[PDB]
Amino acid sequence: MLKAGVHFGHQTRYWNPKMKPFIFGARNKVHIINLEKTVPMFNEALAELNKIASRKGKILFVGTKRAASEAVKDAALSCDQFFVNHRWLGGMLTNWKTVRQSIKRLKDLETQSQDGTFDKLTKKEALMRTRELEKLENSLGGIKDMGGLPDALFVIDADHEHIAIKEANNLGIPVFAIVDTNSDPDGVDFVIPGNDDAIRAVTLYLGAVAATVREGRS
Amino acid sequence: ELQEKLIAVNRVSKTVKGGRIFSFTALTVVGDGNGRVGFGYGKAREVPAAIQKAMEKARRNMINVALNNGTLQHPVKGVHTGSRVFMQPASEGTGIIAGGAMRAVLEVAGVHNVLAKAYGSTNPINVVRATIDGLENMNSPEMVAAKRGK
Amino acid sequence: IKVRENEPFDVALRRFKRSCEKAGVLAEVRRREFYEKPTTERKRAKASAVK
RNA sequence: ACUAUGGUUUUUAUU
RNA sequence: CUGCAUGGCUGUCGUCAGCUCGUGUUGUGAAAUGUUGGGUUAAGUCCCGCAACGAGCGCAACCCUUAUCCUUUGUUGCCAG
RNA sequence: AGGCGGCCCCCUGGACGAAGACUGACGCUCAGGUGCGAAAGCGUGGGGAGCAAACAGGAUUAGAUACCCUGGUAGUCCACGCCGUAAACGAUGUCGACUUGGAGGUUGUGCCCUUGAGGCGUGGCUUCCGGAGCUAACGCGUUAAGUCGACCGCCUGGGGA
Repeated sequence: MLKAGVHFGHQTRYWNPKMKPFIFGARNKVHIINLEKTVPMFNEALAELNKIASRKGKILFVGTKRAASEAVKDAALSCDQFFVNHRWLGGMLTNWKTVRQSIKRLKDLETQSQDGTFDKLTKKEALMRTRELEKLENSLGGIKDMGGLPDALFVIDADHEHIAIKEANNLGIPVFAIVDTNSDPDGVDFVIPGNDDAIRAVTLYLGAVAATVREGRS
Repeated sequence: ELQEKLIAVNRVSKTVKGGRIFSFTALTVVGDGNGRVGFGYGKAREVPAAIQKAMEKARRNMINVALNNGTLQHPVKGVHTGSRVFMQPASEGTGIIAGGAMRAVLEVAGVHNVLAKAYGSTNPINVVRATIDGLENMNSPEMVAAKRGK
Repeated sequence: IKVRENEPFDVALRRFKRSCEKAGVLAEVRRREFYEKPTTERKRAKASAVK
């Protein structure tokens, strides 16, 4: 990859002192990453993701916030991937042996929807199962055929989903995170410095893995 | 073949309307008899099922130990909160020694030659966390051959 | 203390009380408070658009 | 309006 | 004669809305969570939401009874022609 | 340290600064010594408006030598001495160096049209949060209970003391 996405920095400090190796000279206290410390660095990690895709490892895409909550389930869907757009239901990795009962619920409500088992002129009972199904779609709809756990996790904001990153560290699961200047990398296993909101950054690595889960191999 | 050992089990109670209810909290170890060891802690009703509940973790947790001529290459500390244990090697003969929680960890790894002392809290559920911190603190097993000269 | 303003009449309305600073409506105080809320709610989350 | 004081003793808990 | 020996029987909080079984997480651990919060109900109600999510016992339902129309059927009941 | 407070003009120790100069380890702590008081008290005489132990009464209560109310002496104040004790608390013994951060003040000094609601440097201070570190857990956090060193006192279960 090479340059583009020209930006001027946003917010001040609003920072983590761990980020010294990634930041440029600040003007008017407004802080920015250095393009020469970040673009070659995430291009060097784009190959690490392509190797997991060449081993057919199942990748989970997490984007629970406004800049990525549509793109997480469209920007790479032409290459088939698993996604979370708002919520996990919770304990999704360490309590999966229980949380699978809501995947069993989604399977039952879909085998009912697919045949019209509740489609009647008795509307309140039809809406009862419609609302419960369309509520499960929003948390489990992007992971219902993942057949087990992920082999890698990709997350848009490590300050927001830190409880599931704590699960991933306990289970030995790789974590790729586009950490912002005001985030923290200690729970992250593949650091690829970026942003969580505003610009011209939050869907940048997402727009690049959309080919490296198809090219290879893959 | 792998080996299983109990350290301790203790009664734990909750006071309620019309009396009291109780469970057991157990502490166990699992080892290979040659240099791998792990520990389990857990709480359930009945001693054998509290031991089974502690073994849930001992079937996952393990440390592989760095050794040189059947014993330790160096003296080392192990730390967790108020537990501040110390380990040092012994010669071929007597060498085990140590209290019921530290002795169990040395037994199941075949490391029957270490003068282990607690030098802090002896509390079984915390001196175990300090013991396995010391087994993680061990430096690599051929280090004298790397460290010679420059 | 001010209030030297010459109105021969008591007014059947609130004009300076219970709504601006030292409670109610603004600068609320006690009546049960929450301490995990400031470390739980940071950014919206709703209002764009509910409708 | 306000509204004094309380004699002695008190579970088996196993592997 | 003893519920200071008990199996059973039983009063009652109370129709009060609350309680268990498990798995996860946090905490040195007892313990916490969820069962806390925001509306709102007779009600964990009916939705929303947080590191807590399933399966049970309650709540709610099942079964019984009634206001008006239509139908089936009438003596030892009824009586408009 | 205790603490220090209307203003005005004085007497006066300490601290901080810029350019120079003169010393050349003069740096730290300290057994026993030798010295500071908030308030109340004393030794001796003055001064005496609030206020106020005691004293003197009332109320309340079955009782009230207390609460509460009504009067009120020592005392509070000034000189020359004594008392040496406190949450003297930031529950943090004392000297230096080393250290990723956020937010807010106080005061020198160097260069700039201060053509800047000052700015970028350089010195001395000072407050609320917060990450590494510490720890039984609470608490401490660059002004640390951290880190590495130097020194002086005391403690070893409580009652009894």
